[PDB]
Amino acid sequence: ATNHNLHITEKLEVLAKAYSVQGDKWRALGYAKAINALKSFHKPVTSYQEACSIPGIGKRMAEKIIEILESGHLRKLDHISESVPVLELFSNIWGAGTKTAQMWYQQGFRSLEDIRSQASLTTQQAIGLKHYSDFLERMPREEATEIEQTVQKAAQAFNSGLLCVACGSYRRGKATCGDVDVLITHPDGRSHRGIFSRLLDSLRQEGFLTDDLVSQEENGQQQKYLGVCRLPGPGRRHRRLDIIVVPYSEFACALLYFTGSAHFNRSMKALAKTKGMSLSEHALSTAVVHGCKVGPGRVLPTPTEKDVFRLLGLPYREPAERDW
DNA sequence: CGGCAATACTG
DNA sequence: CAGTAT
DNA sequence: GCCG
Ligand SMILES: Cc1cn([C@H]2CC[C@@H](COP(=O)(O)OP(=O)(O)OP(=O)(O)O)O2)c(=O)[nH]c1=O
Ligand SMILES: [Mg+2]
Ligand code: NA
Ligand code: NA
Ligand code: NA
Ligand code: NA
Repeated sequence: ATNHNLHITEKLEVLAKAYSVQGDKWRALGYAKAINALKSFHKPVTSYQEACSIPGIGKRMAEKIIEILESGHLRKLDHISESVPVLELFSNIWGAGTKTAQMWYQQGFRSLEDIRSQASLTTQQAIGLKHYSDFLERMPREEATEIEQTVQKAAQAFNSGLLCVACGSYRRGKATCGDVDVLITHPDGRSHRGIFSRLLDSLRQEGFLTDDLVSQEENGQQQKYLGVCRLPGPGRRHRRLDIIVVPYSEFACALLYFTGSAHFNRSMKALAKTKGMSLSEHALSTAVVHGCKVGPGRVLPTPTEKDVFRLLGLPYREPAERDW
């Protein structure tokens, strides 16, 4: 798939990112969908009218697209606040979002050294800060493989029947991965229970897990672990690792969800909603139960990812095609 | 105009 | 709840 | 930002 509009999307993304770090999330979501619509266009966009014929692109977006197309630049970029580069730096710290970045900025901080020496940091943020560079670079697929295998071997050592699947960008076939997303379950529908505690303690013992970010181990029904790992050996960097354990009945929906992409997911969930259904990482179900939240819908059994697509009347897409 | 995915921890 | 995260 |  060749993005015939790279010259466009490249500029649009700078703006999209600017709105994002400033907290203007809905406006930023709009650009993202516009940007993906452009990447998927069969040819390079050649006119305002044609740009408008594309869903996700309105008059405002079309103006910018044509300006970039015809001038090779977007003047709006020259007007982005000088605070944006700083807000981006701060929000690049895992555990710190736009609100925290803003707070730090207002306090006068402008560099990571400022944050290290004077900023108030949450436990997660302190970990995000010390591993800033490690976490910012995307690791080579080869390393993600090693990480995934490390987790699989440690788990299967407890039960060879356990299925361990690297999801996220690794599953979508990317060449580099921002982190490693591992999903675990068991066909018998019960042997997944209790694996969390044993897996984490096992990986901690061998020194693989170096820090925890999100992990409620007081909960035996715990399904997610967000932490930090590091392969043994010389020169290995620290990497983000997410581990999810789910009962077999939720395997298809968990696999679908954690494979993503994030945009592919919210788009698919939105489609589900229009068909009177609701899609979570747990299951596809009938429309959730005046005009208010209450009870979950009835679950629609889905043994495989294909089943989810089928019940949604959507053509099936391999993981590599959910790159959105 | 209001909605924009559905959900899971932390403190 | 506010914030951040998947 | 866009859509309905
Ligand atoms: C953050 C986020 C994530 N997801 C899903 C779908 C993706 C997986 C993994 O997320 P990740 O950030 O690793 O992304 P990933 O695709 O693995 O890309 P990286 O290489 O990790 O950045 O979770 C989502 O539905 N909504 C979200 O807001
Ligand atoms: Mg990932
Ligand atoms: Na359109
Ligand atoms: Na962050
Ligand atoms: Na992840
Ligand atoms: Na947080």
